[PDB]
Amino acid sequence: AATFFGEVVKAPCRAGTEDEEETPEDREVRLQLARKREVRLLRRQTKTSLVSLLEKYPCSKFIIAIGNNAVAFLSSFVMNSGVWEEVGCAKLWNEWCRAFCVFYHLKSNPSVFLCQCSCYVAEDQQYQWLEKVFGSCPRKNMQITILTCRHVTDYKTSESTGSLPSPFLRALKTQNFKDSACCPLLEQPNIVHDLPAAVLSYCQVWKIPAILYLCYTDVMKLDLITVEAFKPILSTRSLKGLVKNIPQSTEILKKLMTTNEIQSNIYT
Amino acid sequence: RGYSFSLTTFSPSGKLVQIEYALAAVAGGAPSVGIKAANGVVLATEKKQKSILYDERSVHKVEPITKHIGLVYSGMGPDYRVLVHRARKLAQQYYLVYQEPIPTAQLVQRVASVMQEYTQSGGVRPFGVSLLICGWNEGRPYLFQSDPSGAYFAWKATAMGKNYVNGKTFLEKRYNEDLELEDAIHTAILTLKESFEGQMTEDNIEVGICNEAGFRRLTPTEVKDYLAA
Amino acid sequence: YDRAITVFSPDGHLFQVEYAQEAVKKGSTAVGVRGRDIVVLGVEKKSVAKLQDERTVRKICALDDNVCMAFAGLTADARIVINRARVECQSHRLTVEDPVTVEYITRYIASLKQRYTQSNGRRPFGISALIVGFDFDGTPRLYQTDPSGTYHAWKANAIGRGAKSVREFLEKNYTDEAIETDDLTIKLVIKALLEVVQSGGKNIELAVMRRDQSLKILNPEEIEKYVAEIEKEK
Amino acid sequence: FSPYVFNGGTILAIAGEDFAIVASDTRLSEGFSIHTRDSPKCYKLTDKTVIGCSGFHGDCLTLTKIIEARLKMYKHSNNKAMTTGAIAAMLSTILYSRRFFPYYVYNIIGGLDEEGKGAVYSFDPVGSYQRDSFKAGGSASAMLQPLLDNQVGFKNMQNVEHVPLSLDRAMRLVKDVFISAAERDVYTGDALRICIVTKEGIREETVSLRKD
Amino acid sequence: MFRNQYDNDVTVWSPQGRIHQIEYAMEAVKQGSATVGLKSKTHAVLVALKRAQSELAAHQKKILHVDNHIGISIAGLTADARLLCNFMRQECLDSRFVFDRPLPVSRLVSLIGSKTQIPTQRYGRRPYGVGLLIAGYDDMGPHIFQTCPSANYFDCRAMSIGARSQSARTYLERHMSEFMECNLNELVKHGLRALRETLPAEQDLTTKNVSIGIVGKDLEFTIYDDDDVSPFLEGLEERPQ
Amino acid sequence: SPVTEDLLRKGFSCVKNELLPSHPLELSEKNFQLNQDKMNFSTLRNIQGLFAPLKLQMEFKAVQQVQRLPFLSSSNLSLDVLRGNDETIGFEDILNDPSQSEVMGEPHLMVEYKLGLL
Amino acid sequence: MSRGSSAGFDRHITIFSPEGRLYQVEYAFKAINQGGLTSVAVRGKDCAVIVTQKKVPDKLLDSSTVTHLFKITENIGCVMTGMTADSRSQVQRARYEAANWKYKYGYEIPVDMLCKRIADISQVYTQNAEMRPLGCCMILIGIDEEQGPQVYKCDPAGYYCGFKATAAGVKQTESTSFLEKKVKKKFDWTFEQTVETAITCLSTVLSIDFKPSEIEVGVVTVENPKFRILTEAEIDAHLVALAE
Amino acid sequence: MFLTRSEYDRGVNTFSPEGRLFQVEYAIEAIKLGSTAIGIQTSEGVCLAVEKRITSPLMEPSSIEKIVEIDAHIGCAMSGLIADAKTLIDKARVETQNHWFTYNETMTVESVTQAVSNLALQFGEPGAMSRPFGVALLFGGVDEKGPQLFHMDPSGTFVQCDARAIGSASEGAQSSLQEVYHKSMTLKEAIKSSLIILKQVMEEKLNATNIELATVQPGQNFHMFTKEELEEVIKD
Amino acid sequence: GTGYDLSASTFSPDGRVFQVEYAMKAVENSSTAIGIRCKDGVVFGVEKLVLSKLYEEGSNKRLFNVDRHVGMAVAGLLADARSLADIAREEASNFRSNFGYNIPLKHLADRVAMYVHAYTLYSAVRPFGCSFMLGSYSVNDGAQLYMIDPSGVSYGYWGCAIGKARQAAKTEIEKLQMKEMTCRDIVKEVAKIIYIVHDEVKDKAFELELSWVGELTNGRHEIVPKDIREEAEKYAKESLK
Repeated sequence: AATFFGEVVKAPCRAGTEDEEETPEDREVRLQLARKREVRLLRRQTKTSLVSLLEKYPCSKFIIAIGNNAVAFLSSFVMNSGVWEEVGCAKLWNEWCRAFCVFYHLKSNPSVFLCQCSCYVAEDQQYQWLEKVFGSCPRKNMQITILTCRHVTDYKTSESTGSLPSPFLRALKTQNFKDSACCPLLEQPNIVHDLPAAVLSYCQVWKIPAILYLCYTDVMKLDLITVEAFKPILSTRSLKGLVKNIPQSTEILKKLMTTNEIQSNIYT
Repeated sequence: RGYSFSLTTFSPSGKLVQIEYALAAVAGGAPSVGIKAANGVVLATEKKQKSILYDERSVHKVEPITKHIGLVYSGMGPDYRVLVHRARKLAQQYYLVYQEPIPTAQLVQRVASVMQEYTQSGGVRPFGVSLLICGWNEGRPYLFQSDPSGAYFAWKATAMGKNYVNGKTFLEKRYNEDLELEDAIHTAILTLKESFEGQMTEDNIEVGICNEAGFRRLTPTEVKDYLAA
Repeated sequence: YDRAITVFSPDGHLFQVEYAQEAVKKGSTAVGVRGRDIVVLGVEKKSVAKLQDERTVRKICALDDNVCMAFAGLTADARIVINRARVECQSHRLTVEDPVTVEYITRYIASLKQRYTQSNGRRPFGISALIVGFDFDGTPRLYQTDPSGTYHAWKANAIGRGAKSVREFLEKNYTDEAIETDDLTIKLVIKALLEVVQSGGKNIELAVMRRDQSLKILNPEEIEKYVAEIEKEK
Repeated sequence: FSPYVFNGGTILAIAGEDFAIVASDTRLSEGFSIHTRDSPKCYKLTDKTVIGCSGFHGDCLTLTKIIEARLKMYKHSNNKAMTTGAIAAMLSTILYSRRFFPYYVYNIIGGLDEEGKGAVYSFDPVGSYQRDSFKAGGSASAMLQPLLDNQVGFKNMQNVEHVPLSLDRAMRLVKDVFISAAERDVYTGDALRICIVTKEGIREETVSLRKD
Repeated sequence: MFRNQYDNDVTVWSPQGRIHQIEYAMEAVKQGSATVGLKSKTHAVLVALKRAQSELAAHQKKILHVDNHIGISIAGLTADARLLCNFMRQECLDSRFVFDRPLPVSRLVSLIGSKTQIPTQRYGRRPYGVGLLIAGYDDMGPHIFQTCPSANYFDCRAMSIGARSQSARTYLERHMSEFMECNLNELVKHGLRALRETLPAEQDLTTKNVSIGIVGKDLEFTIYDDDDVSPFLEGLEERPQ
Repeated sequence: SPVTEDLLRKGFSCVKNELLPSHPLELSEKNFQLNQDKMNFSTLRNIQGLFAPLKLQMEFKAVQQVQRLPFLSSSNLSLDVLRGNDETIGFEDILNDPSQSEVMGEPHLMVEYKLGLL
Repeated sequence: MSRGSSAGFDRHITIFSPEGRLYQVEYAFKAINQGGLTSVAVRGKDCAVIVTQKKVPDKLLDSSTVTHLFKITENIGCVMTGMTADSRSQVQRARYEAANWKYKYGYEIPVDMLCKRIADISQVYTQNAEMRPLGCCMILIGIDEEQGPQVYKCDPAGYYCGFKATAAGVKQTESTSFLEKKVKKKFDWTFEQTVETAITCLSTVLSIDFKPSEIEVGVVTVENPKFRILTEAEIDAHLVALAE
Repeated sequence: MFLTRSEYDRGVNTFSPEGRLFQVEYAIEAIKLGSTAIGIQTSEGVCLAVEKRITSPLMEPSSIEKIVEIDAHIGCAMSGLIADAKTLIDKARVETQNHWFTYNETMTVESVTQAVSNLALQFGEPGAMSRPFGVALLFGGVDEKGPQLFHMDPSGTFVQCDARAIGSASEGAQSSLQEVYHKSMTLKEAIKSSLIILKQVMEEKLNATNIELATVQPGQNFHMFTKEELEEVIKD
Repeated sequence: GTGYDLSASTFSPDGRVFQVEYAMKAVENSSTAIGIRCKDGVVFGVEKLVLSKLYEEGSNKRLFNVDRHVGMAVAGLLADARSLADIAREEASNFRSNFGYNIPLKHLADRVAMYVHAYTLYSAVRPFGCSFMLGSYSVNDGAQLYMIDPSGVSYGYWGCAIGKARQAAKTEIEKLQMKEMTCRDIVKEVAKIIYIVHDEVKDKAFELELSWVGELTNGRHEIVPKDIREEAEKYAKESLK
């Protein structure tokens, strides 16, 4: 704001037009920053580089979980119905992070490739991520399911946000989705951005089925109530035969939450 | 231009945008003329109170200081009364010590410094005003002009104010030194006539002389006599 | 996210300090190394400017009869810091009849530097010091300040632009043998400074300090003689 | 005008083996008249520390009201209770805070140490503590002390053994000494209050003394 | 989205008209742990909850101390909590030193609100982020006063400001009839049962996550912790369902 | 009455006689503008309301912080017509005029003391 | 102040225009008409009658506490026009200044000094980058023992002047033109003539009929220097005597 | 309907739609750019071990000292920025010595952690600060209650701990500590466990020139291990 | 005129001050309050929107007292209301401290109005958002009522209404004969008004707070006894068909 008395302060922009408009000595700094911030795939087989993930092999289901809550849900519920092997991960240097982006491969029928990536992708690396994960023109038979959690102070309504009920589930489905929805769709005034939006946009523009699931929780730290709230998801053809043991999975989820991850010491 | 809008920042060529803007503002004001002669000086100006609804008394332009210093503004009306009061206070402050009246030059330097002091600071606008002051010390007449930033000059026939370039061009071919006040007053009246947008009337001229008696201000009927003559 | 000192970045990286360090890494170089009983504080002059007089423009300032000083960076801020350090040294000597140790005065200078980094209305002092001198116990000492707040008891480090090369040269040659006698240290520091400079002797200044003999600059004739002696390499 | 006036009083303190005793007469007298006859001069501070404050009765109240507040501040801050070894230094600092406008008091501190042990401190109007064993003092001092010097710590006696003070002996001695010293002094008498304190709490005691 | 220019500071009014910083602070205070504030005719129990940074570390302090007849809880930012309890303690001590009576709650809470009202107006300052549940009995029965991030304090009978607590409010409202004539043990049982609703399913109250604190008629404000809280936490039935 | 809880910079001033006023016209001359302003503020606050002293004093504060740096003479052209001493020349400007100060301090020290950092 | 000065050629007081005009004070001049009023003050030869306008928004509001004609000294008035929240403060400031002058010099103030003091303390608000130029029209009234009755007007910028007749409000232009036309015809005046002239000017500018209780009148005369407000009876009598 | 770039991290006092004061969070995030440290609380005293990461061989090893005395029975391990930690240490020393002079007794570790945290709380609007202290401390010592080890983060708290790292790769130094802690093991094994844990983060090897073991015992005062003494334990 | 509505010291090309108008609008979204003066007294009434039953009577009230014979019925932001009440208390206290007797209503109202105006003149503090009523009584002067708008207005009203439900309240109050009535029927009229203008789709709980000062109480401000309040409540409830 006002650094000192009487200083003229420019009005902060909203659209983003504050950006301004080269000599060789400056010509390289940009490329150094770009190479540091560039995204590369480092599938941990032997310092590999890899061409795209879907080029070497096809698949039918590519469920992706983004966010710590979604990763916990997938690692707790659907892991004991078979054995999974790792195919690769990615490395990122966003200033907000670095915590992994490892994919999973089932030793059974390989149509399922559930992913876990809690890393926060920047606002520009997402397009490169899509380019290096899918490619340019994939098949027209895949089904994509995305599970994410957002803060409750995003839903807009006439009533008070605090007065709103417990965390709930909302869905956004593309045109090419014959299956019905298990929860009411998101209202018009609310929109979603970043990686789930990029995935949904790519799926919509390339004419392949997709489905989006959101959770408007009031707490961002991982817990049991919010992850348990994802129960009604396990009733659709997107993920039906991958669940085989509910109570032991609940017990192992309780044990994982018992680890008492480092919370925030700013509050009490 | 981002480098504008603030008087504490230099544009990347060497200048101060606010100072030049204030100079243009004081240029866009009311014409004034000052003539220095071997016997004395004359200061002539006109007022915007053309309508008869106004009054001749009360508000007035050429306010005397002490007995030998008289000024005239060519800028913003409500923005020089404080400066005039400060000038009178400084004159009295000098008079209590050094029991002899202020010479003109010290007063010019002090008022220039106090005016400049609102340039180098940050967060306050410069004064929009530029004033001539006339003195009479050591048997000599003195004339000076002050700028919004503050830089006194030993001017002789300045016609600063609105359309001052035409006044300067007209005066650069009439003054020839070795003159009395009688011809100087007529020359000043002609300079005002050159750019007035109308005819001079009995209540549009506020000439004031500073001969070796003091700072007598000409009475309206005396101004009528000179205007007729 | 770099427009005020008080603000941070999304990762940390207080940026005004880093920019001040970049500004410091632009002036003339400076070195220094201690021996058995000797200290050298050689620097180099960027431009000759024969019309200008070398008497007024100089870097090796005196802080006390046992503490000397050499900076690198903007001149005026360094002069202010040196003035304050002189005043503090005299005040400490008055308040306690004991010649001031190197560590105390260098800590005071570091604190004075660090104080101008706590409000977005005062820019930090961008300079770097090479405080070196003899304590009251006879142990040779050397230090190095830093614009932010830090200081280390270095041995033979260097500052200024192109300091990596001279630091590598010093670390690849510093041994106990080279610090035994007196003139060996001068030979070593001259060989170190000869790298970055184009031609030696023209724009190189030294300041030899001995045990309680006070600071003593070197005339150009002695510098030329030392360069000639060091030119006998085979 | 004179911002000082006398009010009398007397403080006696015996620090035995595992018991501290503080006792004091009770009479507010100034000039030549008597203001009251109850006027207790033995205030409690903690469960194991008692303060006796003689002297002018305009600061004897202010120090009492300040010490408890500072004790509460310390307890809230450090989450503990001040022992009798720190109150001495704290009160000395407070007293010396006004060395150019001295407090007109003569304070006596008695209490238990970290272990079961007697301990009685002693101050001066300017403020300087010093550990003691049987120190008394106040307005009518210089009479109480010599008898205790004769009795408690055997001095100028030969061919006599040493015996520790028993609790039954302490009250019997204190009552006798106050009765003996009440007659020959003017400011003492009226009612006597005893504040014997042990490792189970504080118990009071009141007896008659030269009824006036 | 027409709010970016009207929320960067606190001294600006939106076109609808509402200070957005106050609403943001009231939303922020919801980060912490639940704290029930029951009261009775003779005693005013104040049961709280404690989080855990890790299994190795120790828990935070949620039941501070003010004086012999008043004890506050805390919820939200732990930074301003101490900065405000200092003012609490100083005012209580001054009231005890100048006069000779305990400072009544009804004036203390008003003073706290008056102090917290200042920062919400002047520039360059931010509202506090505490959720105090000041409790204590002085002269006319125990009181339970709540404090909000905005300087708008409420009187109350029983509430659980803090973390996820709407279910706690519902439970506390359902059984808000017996709290007028019960002994200490029954009131504490009700408080713990009300707090148990906040805790997620398949989770019980251990000995290391409760901070029962009781102030009443003839006993000064005392905080209970560690194994000392076991006698109160004995019956508690067996499970919510 | 404070303990220590650089002597060359500030020294040679015994504690004895600052708590001992000089010739009785000392507290009425060292602090005169402050006392006059306090009296006027009290009068206005008593007779006109609580708004006037607050407004006027905060105006004083607003106008005070635009002068030159302390190590140079301050013109003080403003704040004077607002104070009311616009033409009240007296024994404050003709005797020991601060422009011709006989002794002068260091710039950095004076400005850092004016900021109150020390 | 930790909010800064808004960037722009007309968004703050201390920034000059490229041609050199203070746009903020011009907005202040435009701000008087926002409230919506009209005030006319005419001086004759021995009287200083002031007329104004009164508007009642509704019926519940009392008709005795909505006046726009305050009193400054024992024999000086004012017809404050514009935003009420700022005139209500300038009136108190002027009262305090008058009391201070009477205490410091021991006689009633000539109108010029009060006008100059108000103008200066209003101008000082147009330099610091923390102030707002409060929008009013400080019109004075009163008689003097050396020059007779006088009428002075002040503006938020700080430029005062001496007028023989003044109109202030939302209809300044046509009222000033009408007064200019009328003054040039006859020179002598009297109390009744001045009151009738003011009422006629107000009626011909507003072009509406005046109810007996719609306009208040405050006057000062040579025989009665004390500032007095005409009651309802006198105003009604003059209104019914007009045009008859 | 539209996406707009709104920033709330600029400004030390700005509340984000959901709380979580961003400036303090960034200050906490800034800690990881520093040096690792460790501290174990044991029934027979506490132990500390802080790395050094010497930039160049010419730098004198004892010039930089993360371990620093506070008193005869209290030691702490700074991390992150250096000058701010120096200021905090100076204030803590002044405070504890002043308290000793006033009340004439020894310090209690909580009674000094409270003081230093109260000093660090003054971030905000007078030599007052303007930014949060981007530092972290591991106070350690022994008192009447026994041996204690307090952790103080930049924002406002002094939560008690038994073994909690502070430097970079804190997750690796935390999971292993959770897996290895026993709450009853002897002091001798503490040194070995701490060294084994520290060996897992360094890119370099374990040599006696970049580790600063310094423990305090219930009987003895502060004892800083020397190179010769540490060589015996660094062999295994 | 968006763009110039960011600081008090900033005009608009039209001439209005936008922050002041925003503060004006920001008082609307609240409850409602009315106040009427009879021949020999005044009376007020506020629709207190009662929240969940966890609270009780004597909660956050809007019928403060300022002196032994004056009182307000503020309706707006509560923190600023409390600050203004404290300021008015201090003003009346100072006046009685040295000028004898008690402050006349007009002087106190003018002082408070000028103080609340003093903030909208500077770029350092936000303007107060709250309406403000200061009805009172005298022995010889009579019964007087005043209302103070947030910015500067200090007009004197026979009887008005402030808050959200204001236009309907004004229209209904217009049809009364409140110039020859007493203090035994204006209370019933106020109750019937507050129940004829009260929304129910967004408001659920009500609790009327009433107070009068007049010849019936010989110049003293206090809440009506519960019997009269209950009788007026019953009459108003039965009046709605």
